[PDB]
Amino acid sequence: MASRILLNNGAKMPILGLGTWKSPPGQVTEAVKVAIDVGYRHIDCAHVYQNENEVGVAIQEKLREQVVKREELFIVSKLWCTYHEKGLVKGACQKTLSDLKLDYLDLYLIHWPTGFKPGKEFFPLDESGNVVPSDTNILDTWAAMEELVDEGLVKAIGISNFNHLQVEMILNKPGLKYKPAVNQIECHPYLTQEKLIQYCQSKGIVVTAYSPLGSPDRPWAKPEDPSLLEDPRIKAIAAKHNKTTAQVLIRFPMQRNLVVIPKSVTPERIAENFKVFDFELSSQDMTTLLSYNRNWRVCAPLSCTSHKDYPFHEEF
Ligand SMILES: NC(=O)c1ccc[n+]([C@@H]2O[C@H](COP(=O)([O-])OP(=O)(O)OC[C@H]3O[C@@H](n4cnc5c(N)ncnc54)[C@H](OP(=O)(O)O)[C@@H]3O)[C@@H](O)[C@H]2O)c1
Ligand SMILES: NC(=O)[C@@H]1C[C@]2(NC(=O)NC2=O)c2cc(F)ccc2O1
Ligand SMILES: [Cl-]
Repeated sequence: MASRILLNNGAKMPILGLGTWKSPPGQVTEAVKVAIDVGYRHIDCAHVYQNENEVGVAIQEKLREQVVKREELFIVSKLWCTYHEKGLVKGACQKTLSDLKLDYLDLYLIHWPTGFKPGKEFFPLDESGNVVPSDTNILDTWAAMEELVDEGLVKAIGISNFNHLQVEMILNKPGLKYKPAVNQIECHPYLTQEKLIQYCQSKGIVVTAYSPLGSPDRPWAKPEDPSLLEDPRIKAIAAKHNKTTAQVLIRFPMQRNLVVIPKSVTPERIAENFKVFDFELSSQDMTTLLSYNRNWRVCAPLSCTSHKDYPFHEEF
């Protein structure tokens, strides 16, 4: 396996990065420091996570320390839904850059296809709990993203949580200047995404798998929910390979030509999750893991399900 995948902007992206959603601000600086020390070169960030300043402290220290060069890092962040307004995109990007202590991002993603009313609240609601949309056409948001490339703020742009008709709309945008480099979507053995991934790869868009361990720390977890990490069938595949179940869950998307971004704030697990470049799942193992699909989707925000661009009503 190569450690990096070539994007349609000509840059190479590490196929393993560190996720940072839910990483507490008093733990994420150490987590990212440890991650860089143990070989991670890709960090997945977002303004909505409320921890970019602390991620940035870690990145900056490792750069200052000359543990790594900036060109060796691949830092990803995202444009939140309340900033889809072509006069807010640049400022949102710049705030992320300032917090991360960077002068460019390697990749900046539209976090969701759904624009929300601008303001202080990340999920502005009406009195019945429905998110308040913005009217901004996503094609217009895409044009705003393209400007960020042309201004030097970001090396690549992409999308997240876009369904295939939404990807297609971007690809069919009149006057499209830059194709999306990446679509970042939920993907794991219970939500295998075969249809959406084949579509994206056919267009040359790299897919990043989020929540690859099934997000056991998701705030809405229930004790009765499915558990990838506890699935005896996955544990058996892991045992056959002398690996952990997490290592199998990370290697799985890698062998589908995906990028994968497991989150941890536990130093031992950070180091564990990186030890996935020295074994191979067989094709039979891969097909077996794929067979576990159930369309079990953990990120599906109820408040957004009436938004006209909500992505998950479409089959894929
Ligand atoms: N684009 C989007 O809309 C979107 C949505 C969701 C996620 N994401 C991105 O994808 C990242 C990963 O997804 P996620 O955070 O939802 O969940 P995840 O990576 O599937 O799971 C994280 C959980 O697994 C635990 N864990 C990590 N390694 C483990 C191991 N070796 N053994 C046992 N447990 C382990 C972590 O615990 P500890 O931290 O306590 O070690 C944490 O509770 C996010 O952090 C974010 O960067 C993006
Ligand atoms: N419910 C959902 O699906 C999303 C998931 C999500 N996680 C993530 O990384 N991107 C998201 O948008 C998230 C993150 C937040 F900081 C706050 C809410 C939130 O909800
Ligand atoms: Cl964001």
